[PDB]
Amino acid sequence: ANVWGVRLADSLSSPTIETRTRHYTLHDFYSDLDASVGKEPWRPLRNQRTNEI
Amino acid sequence: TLVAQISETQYPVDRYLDWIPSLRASAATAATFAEWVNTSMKTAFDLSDMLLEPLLSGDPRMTQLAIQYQQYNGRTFNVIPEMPGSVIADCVQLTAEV
Amino acid sequence: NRWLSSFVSQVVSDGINETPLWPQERYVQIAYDSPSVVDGATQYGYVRRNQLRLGMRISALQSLSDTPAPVQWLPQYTIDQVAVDEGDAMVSQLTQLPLRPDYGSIW
Amino acid sequence: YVRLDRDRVPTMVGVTRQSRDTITQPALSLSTTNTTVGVPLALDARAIT
Amino acid sequence: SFRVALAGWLYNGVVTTVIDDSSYPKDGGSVTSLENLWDFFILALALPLTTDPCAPVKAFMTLANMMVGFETIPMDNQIYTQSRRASAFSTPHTWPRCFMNIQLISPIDAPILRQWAEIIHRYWPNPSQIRYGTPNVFGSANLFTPPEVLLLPIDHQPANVTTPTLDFTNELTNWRARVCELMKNLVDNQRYQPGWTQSLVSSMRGTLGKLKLIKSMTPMYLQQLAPVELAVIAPMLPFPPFQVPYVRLDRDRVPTMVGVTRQSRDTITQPALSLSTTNTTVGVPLALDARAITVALLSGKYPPDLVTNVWYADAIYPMYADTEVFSNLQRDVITCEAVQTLV
Amino acid sequence: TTDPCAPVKAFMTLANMMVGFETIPMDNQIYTQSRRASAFSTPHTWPRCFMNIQLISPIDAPILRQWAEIIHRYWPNPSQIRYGTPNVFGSANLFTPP
Amino acid sequence: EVLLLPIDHQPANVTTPTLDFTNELTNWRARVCELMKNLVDNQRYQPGW
Amino acid sequence: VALLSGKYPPDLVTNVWYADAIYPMYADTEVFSNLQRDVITCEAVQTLV
Amino acid sequence: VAVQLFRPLQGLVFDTQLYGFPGTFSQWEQFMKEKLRVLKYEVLRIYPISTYNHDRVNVFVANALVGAFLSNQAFYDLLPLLIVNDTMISDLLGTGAALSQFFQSHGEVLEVAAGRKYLQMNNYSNDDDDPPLFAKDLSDYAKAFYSDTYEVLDRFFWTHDSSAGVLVHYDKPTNGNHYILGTLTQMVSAPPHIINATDALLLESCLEQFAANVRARSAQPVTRLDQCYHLRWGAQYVGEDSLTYRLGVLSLLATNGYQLARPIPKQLT
Amino acid sequence: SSAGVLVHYDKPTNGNHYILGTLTQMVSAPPHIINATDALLLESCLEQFAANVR
Amino acid sequence: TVTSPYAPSVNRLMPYRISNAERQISQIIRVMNIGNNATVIQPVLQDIS
Amino acid sequence: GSSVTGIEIISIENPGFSNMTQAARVGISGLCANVGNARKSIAIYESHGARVLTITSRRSPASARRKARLRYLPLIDPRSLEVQARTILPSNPVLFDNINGASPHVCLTMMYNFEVSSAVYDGDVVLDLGTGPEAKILELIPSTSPVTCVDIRPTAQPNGC
Ligand SMILES: Nc1nc2c(ncn2[C@@H]2O[C@H](COP(=O)(O)OP(=O)(O)OP(=O)(O)O)[C@@H](O)[C@H]2O)c(=O)[nH]1
Ligand SMILES: Nc1nc2c(ncn2[C@@H]2O[C@H](COP(=O)(O)OP(=O)(O)OP(=O)(O)O)[C@@H](O)[C@H]2O)c(=O)[nH]1
Ligand SMILES: C[S@@+](CC[C@H](N)C(=O)[O-])C[C@H]1O[C@@H](n2cnc3c(N)ncnc32)[C@H](O)[C@@H]1O
Repeated sequence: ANVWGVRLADSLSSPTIETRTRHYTLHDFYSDLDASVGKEPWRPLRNQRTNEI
Repeated sequence: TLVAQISETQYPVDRYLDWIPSLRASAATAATFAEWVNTSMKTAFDLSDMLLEPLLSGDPRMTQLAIQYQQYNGRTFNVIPEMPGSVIADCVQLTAEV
Repeated sequence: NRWLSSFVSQVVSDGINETPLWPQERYVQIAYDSPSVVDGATQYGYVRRNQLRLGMRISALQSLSDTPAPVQWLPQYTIDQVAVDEGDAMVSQLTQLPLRPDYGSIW
Repeated sequence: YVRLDRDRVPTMVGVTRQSRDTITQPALSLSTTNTTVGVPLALDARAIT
Repeated sequence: SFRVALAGWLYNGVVTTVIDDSSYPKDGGSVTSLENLWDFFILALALPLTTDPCAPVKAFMTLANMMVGFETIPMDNQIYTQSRRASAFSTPHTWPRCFMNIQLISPIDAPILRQWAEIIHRYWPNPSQIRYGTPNVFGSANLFTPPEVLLLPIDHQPANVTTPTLDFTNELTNWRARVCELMKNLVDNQRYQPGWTQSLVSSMRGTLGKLKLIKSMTPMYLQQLAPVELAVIAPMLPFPPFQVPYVRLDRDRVPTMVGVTRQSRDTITQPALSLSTTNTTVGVPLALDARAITVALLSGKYPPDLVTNVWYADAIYPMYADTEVFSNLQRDVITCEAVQTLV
Repeated sequence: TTDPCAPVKAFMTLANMMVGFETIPMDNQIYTQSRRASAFSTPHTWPRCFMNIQLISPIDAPILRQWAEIIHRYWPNPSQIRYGTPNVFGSANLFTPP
Repeated sequence: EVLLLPIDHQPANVTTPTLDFTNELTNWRARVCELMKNLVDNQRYQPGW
Repeated sequence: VALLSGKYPPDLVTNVWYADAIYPMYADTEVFSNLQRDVITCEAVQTLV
Repeated sequence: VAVQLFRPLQGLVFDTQLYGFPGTFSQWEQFMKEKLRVLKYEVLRIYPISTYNHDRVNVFVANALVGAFLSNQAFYDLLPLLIVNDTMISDLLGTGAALSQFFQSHGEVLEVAAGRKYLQMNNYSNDDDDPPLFAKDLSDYAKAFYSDTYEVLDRFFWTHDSSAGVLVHYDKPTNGNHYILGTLTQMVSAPPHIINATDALLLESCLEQFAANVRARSAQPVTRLDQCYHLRWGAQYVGEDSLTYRLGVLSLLATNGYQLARPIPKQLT
Repeated sequence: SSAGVLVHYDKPTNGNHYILGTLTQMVSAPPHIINATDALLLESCLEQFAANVR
Repeated sequence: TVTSPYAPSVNRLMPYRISNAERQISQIIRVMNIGNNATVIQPVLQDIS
Repeated sequence: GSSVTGIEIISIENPGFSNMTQAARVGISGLCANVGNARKSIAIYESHGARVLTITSRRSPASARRKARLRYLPLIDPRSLEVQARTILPSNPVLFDNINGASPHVCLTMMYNFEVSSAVYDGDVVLDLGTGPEAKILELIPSTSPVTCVDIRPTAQPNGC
């Protein structure tokens, strides 16, 4: 183990695969700009007790 | 450079005029000698306002120079500037060596 | 917010860094046996310090489940031994006896 | 200029001009052989506003 | 005042030199007053030079009185209060138990006050002694000290002029540095000066730094050359030195009375105490000037061509040329024979 | 203004202005909530209840809480301009880059 | 060695006094002011207001 | 009016204030002679009785 | 209509307006639960639990601390006194902190101001069915003088006015040996009578002991063998046919073990 | 660069770059107040700890 | 703060200490005088004021 | 802890993943020796910004009679507790926790145990046939008699001490 608050000892892991970058095109810009029901450019965060945005 | 010839300083200067007698200097002698050096270096170069007075109101035998400030949590930053050479002191040491 | 506050309160506390890793500025160094492969996918900024090791194995965190009530436990014994008075003093240090329990029902 | 870092608010600014007793090194003399500098000045809040 | 304080060291058992009553703050003082802070500074530097058996307690209780309302110490009885005048502590029975024992001053309640007490206990000057005269020819008129010893209320070292002015090994220089640092700590946070609308922390700091690193040769003088001059003057005085021990802080060994007896040792007679016993101090008190002593400690200087051998030879010649020891000896003969004949 | 303790004032100003309407726990009984605002010129004297926005109860001192949030989040930010030219001249600054 | 008083005494903690509201006389004044506050009622006590 | 209006001086410390104020009234020993007067009163009463 | 207070919050000596409690009970308890968490975080920040888990805490300081925090009265001066050492009374006698709202030493006799066993709500309006509060709901109804020996206490009360009667407890007092001295406040929620709180404390304890006598079972322990007070000094100021004298007699009877012929309810009115 | 400058080194958003945080502060964590150069670092740090476990 | 010497005295004599009975008898007689007058009472209160 | 029969619980701090020190191990071993193979329940939870587990159990005069035999208190192995990386919420302690009462099989076994304890005298060599992994007879007969017992399944009691 611990630095000032105890961290998991006895094991150690990390990711292995990384996705390749995707360039951003005008079609993508337009599709993001006309926010459809399935994929908006935002995402609501809500409280953990009242369960409201 | 001159005060280290007649006194004990912390700067590594060579000494040639040790075969000449001299008294066991004190604060008063050091301050006097420094005042004479100051007046000479004003008379040459033709100055009239405070060449070396800021350093003369202390003990010239151990003159250093630095600055610092201190944050609230005790952390400290200082600026100990480098001491560039002086052709006048070089020429004085050469003249003593001659 | 409460979780983040608790974590920050834990991190700014008293103690020492008990790991071999100390931060540099030239580059973020990676242990010789760290499972991360990011230096294999990056061209600049990473270095594998060969002469520092981390003796811990590699495996993801395996977390058990939570339950709202205490569970029974069965002890199991080993060879080593100590003094009975020592054990009694230690249990007296660790105890919580002065409390009023719910009595229950005899019959 | 520290905005609201109470830990980083400065407290003194001092210049030294001589070593102390025997310590030859300015990095060791400067902590206890300095003089503090600085002067406060008053302004008019109504003129500024 | 400076010279008379320096000369009263030789007469500890007859005259006791106390700091003047006027030198203390007015109405006890207060830490919220710049004038009273400078009063305390001027006073704390003059006390170690007086042959008063309780200088440290007065130095402590000056700040203890100024600190009322902001810090507290434990008291002894239900009669006296922390705000009793420090100049009224003129006898060893008034020393606070919390002063004689540091650990009764809680650092969570009296930070500055315990720091000042700790400084008094650690860095107060140490008495010493130096040889003088010639006991093998001139005899020696010492009564309570050994035959060739001159007690001093400060430490002394061998004499050289080539020593750093800012030497914190010297006791007086160390004392000045410690007092300046404590006043600095006192004024740092403005925890004790609510009412200074402006911010005088930097100005106070700078002026205290100047007082600390002032270029004075008086401490060096008192350490090195003053004892030599006292020991050179002593064997030639008309009334030779009469001393009582200098106890630093050991309370139970503080002298409190000096009487003379004229009756034998195996008889009981009227308790006709001597006439010198009726003094609150050990001897006839005389008040000195804290302001003068402090300014003399701050501003000293030598000639810029001082040669010690030449100077002291030239000074010693005309005063030994006018000596009267050889007449005082015969006078002592006649006095002893007169006493024995009278008996 | 260049005063480092500028933010703690304009908080204790309103804290002084509203005494008897809202209260906050101060450090001691000398630098209380009724002490002047000009007297808080040092880092040592900033109130614990100002360095912690939590001790100002949201329903005990709501306006003081809002003013504390505003001071912490919308007080202006420092920046820099990069004057000068160190080629011919040098750089006389000590505790910043040239 | 006793002196009676018609009000509550309580020693002070500081020598630099500053205002505070916590005492029985200020509480008395507050009680009186609150009573007149809920006494002022143009219906049933002051018709012409 | 005395209750509603009241102010201390702008910068006062009570220890210094009372140490200045109380001092003149404790240098007059008119209180030590009243005791002798009480002695004589009781003596006269008992002698009469 | 009211609330009874226990160990942590039992030091609410100040006036009721300083605290600014809500009106309803649910709002009150939610308010106080959300404030005690802040107090807990502060106390934990100064004292780590792991290093300070199994050591005595000073009850005076604890009560005074919650009381000062709830009223915003600079509770920090109380924090370094929370952990006891060598006594729970001598620590406060030897401390030099400037805190006289809560207690003040008198040379081996600590004086603390008792406060608010009970607490009143808005819908409590002096009703014939409301529970009696016995004057322990307002700020200052009595003072407690704690010491180490009853001899020292008795000598203290030579130069102290004990005319409202001084009450001792003798059985197992809260925080060590002590006398109680009631002020001259009065209880009003009992219309035909008005008692000056030195009769109120005595009446409360007396009825509690009569209740405890009837429910004894010889196998069910109680927290205290007697609850009565036994007025100690001021009896010279209260003679025959006074409520204080009659309550003293009744408390003596209840201590010796008498019982009331009429059943006393479980929740008084 | 006195508020600390932060790099990323892995796959930054729009090419190579450093980050320099101003002196603003986060308030919605009452016992503490962080000057956003600790805030960015804390956020990324907790995100990486989350990613390690999954 | 008053001060007293600390040394062998010369046997002074200053008779001042008296008994509570004498103090009480003098107080009773003095009240027997002053009560019912008020023209010697009000000046006392104004002096104390 | 004064009454011969009663409850007893302890609390030790286990931060995350770690090998518990010698002190906590000795404390748990002492509690086990004091309890004497009664039911023991554990709970793990964060209390006041620390993570701590508690061990609850009751003692008994049979437990005391067992504890009077062993010279050195054995030490458990802490693996089964170190492996716990979970959260087990507590509950209020109760003296007579069993709310449904013992079962008839338990009652018959206790009749048998009482008969054995009454039959055996002090300082007598005994030998039980098929005791079980837990030598319950160690709590029945007096603490000053050799008790060499046999069973086809390997025991679970200490060795030595
Ligand atoms: N502020 C001060 N309140 C005291 C301390 N503990 C108890 N109280 C008061 O102490 C007084 C004496 O308590 P006891 O002698 O035990 O009598 P009591 O019947 O227990 O009083 P209650 O507990 O209120 O019913 C009471 O009037 C309490 O209100 C507290 O820790 N600090
Ligand atoms: N205005 C500017 N915002 C940048 C550009 N794209 C990303 N943002 C900012 O670029 C900064 C650096 O992004 P990264 O280095 O990739 O780090 P990051 O974790 O991805 O930042 P986030 O995506 O906000 O979580 C962030 O603080 C973003 O808010 C945008 O196209 N223009
Ligand atoms: C469930 S136990 C009950 C023991 C009980 N506590 C007693 O000793 O009175 C029954 C035990 O009898 C033993 N017994 C049954 N057949 C076994 C035989 N073939 N070998 C030795 N053990 C015998 C078993 O080992 C088993 O542990």
